[PDB]
Amino acid sequence: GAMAAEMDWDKTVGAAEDVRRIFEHIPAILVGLEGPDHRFVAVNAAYRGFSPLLDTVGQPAREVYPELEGQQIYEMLDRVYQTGEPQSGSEWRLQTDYDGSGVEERYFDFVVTPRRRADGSIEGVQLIVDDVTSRVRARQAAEARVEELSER
Amino acid sequence: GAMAAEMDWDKTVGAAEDVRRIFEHIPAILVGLEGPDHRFVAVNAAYRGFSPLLDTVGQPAREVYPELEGQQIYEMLDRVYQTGEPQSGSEWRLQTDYDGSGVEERYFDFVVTPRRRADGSIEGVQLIVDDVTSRVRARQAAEARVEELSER
Ligand SMILES: CCCCCCCCCCCCCCCC(=O)O
Ligand SMILES: CCCCCCCCCCCCCCCC(=O)O
Repeated sequence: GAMAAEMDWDKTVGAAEDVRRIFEHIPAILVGLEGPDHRFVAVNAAYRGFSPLLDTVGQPAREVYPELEGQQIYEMLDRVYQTGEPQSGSEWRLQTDYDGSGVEERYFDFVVTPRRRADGSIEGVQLIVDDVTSRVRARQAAEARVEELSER
Repeated sequence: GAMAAEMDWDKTVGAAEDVRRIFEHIPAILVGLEGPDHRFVAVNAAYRGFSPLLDTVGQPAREVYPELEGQQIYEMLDRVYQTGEPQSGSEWRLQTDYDGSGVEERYFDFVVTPRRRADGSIEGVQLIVDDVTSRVRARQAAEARVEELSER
């Protein structure tokens, strides 16, 4: 059959206002960024609940979490934006100020992909993030316990 | 300070067209459902790629995956929609036809939450889903391997 005509977004994805309300309430940290400076363009309630430091969308990510410039993150995002090669991480240990209580260590699982405009050029990136800090800490505590029982 | 006025969605979440584009391309299976019949209202490329059986949004989920009526799923969704109590699952083993190749077993991690309208009443639910079938099968194969090495 002939190649499919342009996507009918309303039918295939959902109406824009509905999709925004659902995105806002998806029970996972979701983030969309745009342009070569990785400006926040979409963030949901989960994101803002875990990291309430972001005011309105629009800022380059580096201005919100500058310490991550020492931890490969913006170099990584650049690569995705430039080459289109997606990336993921399992339990990446990162240190920055997430909620205004001070710099701290958190662990993250994530997947990041590029986003293309109609002509095929990359306009930004988006990610799912899982804050696994408490789960890593629980695993560590459980290991400490079995270590202690086995030693005594 | 006074209570905050109504959310400025454009500034807090993102512009509706932008947010829909980002939702569509989030590297995770995302699904929003509306009303007491759990009608699909938002689905992304990841969802449609893993389960290409859905045509346009709008159908009750039960019509697409009817077998799951034998596997607690619609009773679970009803509970979330009725009571507002969110639910999650780790490696739930479910059998239905996901891609038109026939009924098969898949394993899922998920989180499902309700979605409220302005007056506080629940208008639907939404979920993140992680298809963990291949990871469960890999774990099983690795266990079978250590079992066999230890037995010989
Ligand atoms: C924030 C820049 C995007 C880079 C994505 C790499 C994955 C690490 C996520 C760290 C960003 C801040 C974490 C936000 C939510 C949280 O602390 O759980
Ligand atoms: C399909 C709507 C019901 C949602 C209820 C529980 C979510 C876990 C079960 C997901 C079943 C559909 C899976 C589609 C994507 C895939 O097969 O990876």
